[PDB]
Order: sequence, then structure tokens, then C-alpha cells
Amino acid sequence: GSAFEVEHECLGKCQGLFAPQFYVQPDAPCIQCLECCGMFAPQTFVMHSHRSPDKRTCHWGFESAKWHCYLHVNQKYLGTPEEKKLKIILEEMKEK
Amino acid sequence: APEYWCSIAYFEMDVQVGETFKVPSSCPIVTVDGYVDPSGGDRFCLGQLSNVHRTEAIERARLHIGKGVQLECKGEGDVWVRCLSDHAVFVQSYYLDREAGRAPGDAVHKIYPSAYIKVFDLRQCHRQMQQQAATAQAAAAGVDDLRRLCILRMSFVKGWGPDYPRQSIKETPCWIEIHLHRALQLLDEVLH
Ligand code: NI
Ligand code: NI
Repeated sequence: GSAFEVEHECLGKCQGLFAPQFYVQPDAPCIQCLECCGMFAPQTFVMHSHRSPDKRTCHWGFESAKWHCYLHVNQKYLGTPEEKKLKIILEEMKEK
Repeated sequence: APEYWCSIAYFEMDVQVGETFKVPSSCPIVTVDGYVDPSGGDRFCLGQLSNVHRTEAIERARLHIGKGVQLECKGEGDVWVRCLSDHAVFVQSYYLDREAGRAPGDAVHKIYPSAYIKVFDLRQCHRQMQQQAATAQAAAAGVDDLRRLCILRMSFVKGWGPDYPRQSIKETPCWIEIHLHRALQLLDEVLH
């Protein structure tokens, strides 16, 4: 109802469900890996992937501290009613 | 010396879209983004460009270009990229191939949002240039290859890998090729 899906594409990829209710402290597990069902803080979610990099790709400039630049809404919500709404909520959650 | 310090060609898959953007030597920092001001000068916008053969997929991708990237020419002709966009960008750079210990052209370099990474060194390029030429000459007693030292290519949004659904950069929905002019003048002298 209130939780919405999110994703990141750092050192792999990972899709998750974000519940703004639980995001009560910087380190508060509010996101759950749709694969392993584990609950992660945003910064730790950005480090969590079940795929390993191609090692034909090289990754420059990554830092978990900058998770706010890397975390987006799930592509499911793209070209849909809900695209523009979820981004502001997400942006609001980045401010805190 | 050169009038423009680089020039930039935008493509959607294997079709060039728009005219080639030339960057004056007095604009050491050039922004390439997804917005629409057609001005010229220190900013090359891609939002406004038309393409009769555009697809749904290319349209989709163009939405993520957003603030795009800056390409900065530092001092003695070194080139840095800063990824202002909120999606990562992917780069072909022989320098990055070298820095990471990969064979030339045998890697793609993902640059992450907010990152500020150095993607070309003029002196190294010039050295590699002089040296390969002087040796191949004296062995007897890669023009198309040396050329590629003076050029970067970058894809906004999507990478291309073996390793990826798409194999080459001309299969990506929106990318750019960037010819660095001082490097090209130096190779011209070398070839004479
Ligand atoms: Ni992990
Ligand atoms: Ni795992």
C-alpha cells in the first residue's frame, strides 16, 4: 500500500521494496531484497547484490556513502501513472 | 593552438543524430545533457534533437540522460569526465584500459553518478604515439590504431558487453564519440 519498489545497478544489480514507515534512523533497515528477503539500510542495500560483475566491466568512482545518487525506483514504474509521484517520495527519503 | 579543443558527435544506435558539436578552446568545460537549449558554446543539449528512425526504447533511454556529463580539458590537455546524471555512463578509454591492467579496447569503464574521473592523458598519448611509430619505422629499416588513441566514446544509460545484451556501442540507444584535437594535431606531426 505505502511501500514501493526500488533498485540499484552498482557492482551488479538489486531490486527491493522500500517502506518509508521504517526509515526512522540513518541505519534503519527499511528496504528488503526481493531475492533473499533480507532487510537493509539504504547504504547497505547499495552494497547488496546476488549477481557478480562481468570483470570485463571496470567500475570507477563507486562509494556507498553516495547511495543517494545510485538508488532509483523500479523500472516497472516507468512510463506509468506512478513514475512522478514515487520520485518525490524517494527524493524526500534521500533528504534526512 | 587549435580552434576547438574537441568535437562531439551524438548517435542513437548506428545513426548519427544532430550536427557535430565543436567546442571552442576557451570553453575548457563542456556539459552534454538531456535538456533543450540549442545555443552552442559550452553546452551541447540532446533533448531537442529529432530522429526520423527513433524508437520507443531510444525515447525511454533519453529520459535518463538528465544532467548528462561534463568533459573537462585540464591544463596540459588531459581530459576528465564528471557524471552529473543520476545514471551511470560507460566509457571507452585506452588510458582506463591501461590504469586497470586490461588489454587495449578489451574493457568498458562504468563511471558512477557524481564521480569525477580522468579519462585521457595527453603526454602518455603522445609518448605511446611517438614510440610505436618510431619502432615500427626502425623495425622495417596502427594509423587507424594510433588515431583511436585520440578519441573517446561514451554511452549514457547502457553498457555494452560480451557480457551484456549488446555487443558494441552502436547497439546502444544513445552515445557520443569525442575527437580530441590537440592529440590529433600531435599524431599528424608524428605521421609526417
Ligand atoms: Ni551482498
Ligand atoms: Ni548474496
